[PDB]
Amino acid sequence: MTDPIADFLTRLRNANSAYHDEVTLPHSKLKANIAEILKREGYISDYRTEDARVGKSLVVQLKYGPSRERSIAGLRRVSKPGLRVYAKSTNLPRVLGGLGVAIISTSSGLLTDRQAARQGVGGEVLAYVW
Amino acid sequence: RGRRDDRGGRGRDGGDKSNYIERVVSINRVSKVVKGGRRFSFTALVIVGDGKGMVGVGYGKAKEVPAAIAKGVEEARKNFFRVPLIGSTITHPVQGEAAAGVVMLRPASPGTGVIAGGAARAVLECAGVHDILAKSLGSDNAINVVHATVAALKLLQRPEEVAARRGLPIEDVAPAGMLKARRESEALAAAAAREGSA
Amino acid sequence: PTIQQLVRKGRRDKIAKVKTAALKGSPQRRGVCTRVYTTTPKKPNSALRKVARVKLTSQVEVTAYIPGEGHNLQEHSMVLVRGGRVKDLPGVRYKIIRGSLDTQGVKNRKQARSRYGAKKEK
Amino acid sequence: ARYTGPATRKSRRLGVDLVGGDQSFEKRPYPPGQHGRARIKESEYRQQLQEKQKARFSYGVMEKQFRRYYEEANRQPGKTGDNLLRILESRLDNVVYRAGLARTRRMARQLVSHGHFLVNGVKVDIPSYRVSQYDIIDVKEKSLNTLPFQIARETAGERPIPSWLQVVGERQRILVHQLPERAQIDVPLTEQLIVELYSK
Amino acid sequence: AVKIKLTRLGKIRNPQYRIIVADARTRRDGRAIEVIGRYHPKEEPSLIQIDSERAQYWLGVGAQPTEPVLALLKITGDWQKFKGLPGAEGTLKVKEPKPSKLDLFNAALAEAE
RNA sequence: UGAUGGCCUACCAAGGCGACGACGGGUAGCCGGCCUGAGAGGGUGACCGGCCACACUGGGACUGAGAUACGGCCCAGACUCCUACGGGAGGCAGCAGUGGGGAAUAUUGCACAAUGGGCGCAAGCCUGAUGCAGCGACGCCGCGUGAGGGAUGACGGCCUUCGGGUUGUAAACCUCUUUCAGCACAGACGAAGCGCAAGUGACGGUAUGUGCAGAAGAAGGACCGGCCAACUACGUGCCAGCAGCCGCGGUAAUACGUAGGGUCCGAGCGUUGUCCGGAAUUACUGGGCGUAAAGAGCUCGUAGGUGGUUUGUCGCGUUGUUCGUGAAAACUCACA
Repeated sequence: MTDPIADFLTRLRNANSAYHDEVTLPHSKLKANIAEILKREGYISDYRTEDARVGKSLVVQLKYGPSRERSIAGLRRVSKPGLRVYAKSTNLPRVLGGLGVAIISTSSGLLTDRQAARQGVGGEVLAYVW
Repeated sequence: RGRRDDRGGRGRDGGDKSNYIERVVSINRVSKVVKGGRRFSFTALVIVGDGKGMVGVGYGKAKEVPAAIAKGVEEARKNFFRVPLIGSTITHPVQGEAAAGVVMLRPASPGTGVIAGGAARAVLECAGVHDILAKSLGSDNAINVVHATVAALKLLQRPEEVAARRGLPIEDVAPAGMLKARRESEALAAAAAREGSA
Repeated sequence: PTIQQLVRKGRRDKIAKVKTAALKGSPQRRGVCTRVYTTTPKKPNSALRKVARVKLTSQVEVTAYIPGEGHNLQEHSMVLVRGGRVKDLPGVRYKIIRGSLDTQGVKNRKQARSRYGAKKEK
Repeated sequence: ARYTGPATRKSRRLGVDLVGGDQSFEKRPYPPGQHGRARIKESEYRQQLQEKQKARFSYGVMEKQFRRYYEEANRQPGKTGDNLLRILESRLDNVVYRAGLARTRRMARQLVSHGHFLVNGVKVDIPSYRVSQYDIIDVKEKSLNTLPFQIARETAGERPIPSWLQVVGERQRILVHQLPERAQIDVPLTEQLIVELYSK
Repeated sequence: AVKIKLTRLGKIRNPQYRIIVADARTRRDGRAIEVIGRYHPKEEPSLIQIDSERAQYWLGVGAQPTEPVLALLKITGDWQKFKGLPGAEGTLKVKEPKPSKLDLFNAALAEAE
């Protein structure tokens, strides 16, 4: 065991791809905020955290429209261990040419491409979903 | 594809609507080993399209080159396909595959031009593209390259799709960048419609 | 592939695959020709092609072809060897320029008229 | 420098009017030679080569001067197809030709060869001269009183002067105003093929 | 020591000069400590454009203009400021007024019609 | 010693250096840059610039503010030259040019007129720097060799189907002004330069402009099986030969060779040599390892990398900001 957030994203990818309408997860604050912003922009339905094995657990509902179709298009951690990634205010990448959204853990907290561009600080980007 | 320019006293030549640009990429001779002999047939890959953009792909396995061409044309008529774009650009860079063939596509500055390989040039210009950038790799072939072209094209959609998926509108979905590009596209379309109205 | 292992080592190209070996990548060398005996080309290309072995000034002993129909070079000649690629012959990757140091241009060559040392017809 | 051959043979080979009123080219629309009748192995390579050869042979421009035209067109901020046609419509001999004062492209070629023209007051014997907007243009009297040039100036029923050129008096003053616009040039066959081919 | 020099630039037939400040032990085209002026005999008025107050400073610390450089200084009247014997005044001439880019075509249109 | 400092020296002590590669072998001056590449990346240190090292070789010393002191010196060798044979005397990787190498790289040139430098209070003196010229399509850039009319295309060639066609509006002829070249005439900026004596340009009577003359004095060079624009005929019939590959000649080759005839380029036009990309053909961008290249025969674990949930600190990494900063030219934008 080396990487928890990559396993977070891998479980999201498999669970959404394998047509499951929910996924369960240990609640470390990192993935908590990742799914929080995910529902904030609406690629998932709704996340709720309750009590579990010694920590807590976050349960995520994936947003499916009129059919079994996922608002999520895909997930991929970029700033992985061994290849951790930093970015600045100017060259803030635009997800899917700007269509999608990203995660950038700013010194001021957590922000996406557009938010950080409106503000202008950088330092650590993460996965992006479109 | 021999002696196609004919002017006779017969009835007609089968002209119809759908003033579609046609293209054929390649035909390889196909050898069936009958007991002690070789029968030779043809395999045509036909790509039909419109300057509006909508595309069709057909595949005629016929022992005759004109029969193969006709079979490909009618399969493309059966197997059509639609592509969304932005003026003369692509809505977003994409990658497509056919089992060994990889194709990368990217929007370009207006008027840049369709810079694409021989097969890709055909598969693209049959659509409504005028200015995008693209390339391909792998498969050391053309059938898979053509097949992957449509695979990449399939990953194309309007910003409305991500707007509905997010529930949130454009902006994050379609930022000013594309916003102004699609505004130019639709404004040119509206101006053309107004001009054609009179 | 193990980014850290890349930091440890890696990322070198395969092989130069050198072509010219006269010396210095010379656009041409000059030397003494010998062994101008004609040998056989490949069986499908049944013919006989006139060649020679030249010791160039580069102190290497290479094999040069004699293009054209007629030849002027003989033993102890100041032949100017250029690089070439003759897939018709085994191990022959050189030519000798006509209308040059030693070998007179090919007689009455008119389709090329620049190669084969064929000067302008008056 | 300068080419030598006439325009009829190239017209026939490229299959387009290069003189503009070539009676003999329409007499023999097939390419010159024993096998202008013989069908060509068709290729888009041939299409693009024919296009660029028509462009080169129509104006009297010549190949090496033509390549830098494409290169500088691509350096321009606009799309290369637009810039190439603009600049090829921006030559000194081209400027004086579109005013209807020269009956042929070779007319203006040999005129700038002789030195019968004047731009902004400076004599430029160089056909590769660039004529900017609002340039003052004049014609010398030695050529003005010459009989065929008198015919050309006084019988100037030739092609109309474009909106970016203005002959504004008996002095043949072509008071140029703006650049040759795509909506105003009325160019022969387009040049996007040239851009796509050269870019590779 | 230190000298204010004229250094050569341009193509062959038409000379141009930059007025620099440099050590003598250098060459004519060494590393200029600061470009303080420019001058061209080829142009009509031998037009000179000089960074003034830096030259004032360098004359103060002891810069020694070359003989034609000193000539140019006097041509400017700059040597009449550091030395200040009569006071500093505009001594160099100027290029003639000449028309503009737009008024030329304005006059051409007026003449035409 | 100019200053620190095993810099050196007497003693004391035993440390110090490395797998984050010592010590060795080979290799190489280096950068602004340049070129390829979309980019990354890759290759070079031409010239123009920035520094360093080096000036028969190897040791040593000098002076001056300052010395590997290139046209300073001594000493040990080499080489060469002269030698009263006792012995001495010599150094272009400065400008020319000579020989040698190599396919290849040029004048034993003009002025210090402008610029820069040294001495002289200065005049002036000195500069093979510099400014210029000569030599090379070495390379770029720009111009001309003309132009229009002119027929059913004359003359002819080639094919030919034997009709006719390619040449071909080409042509013969009728006119146009002749650029540039050639002849005559004036003819400098550069220099508000310097000199305080009346002068002052190697460049250069060159350009520059002023009249003259007629199309008059000025075009060749590759390809033509396909890739890949350019075909037919005739000729050699596995020969001659051509080909970047795949490959064309064993009588009819559009592949050879020859003619037209066509493609294109043009004082150029092709060939050789080399580099980049195309190559994703080192896959960071942007690769794989069952059967195609690729999991050691299997264990543990040093180095290394590498990390669970959560509280506070630090802000090194990381990002945000102000400023110094990154020569000029670079390269580009914009102006002349």
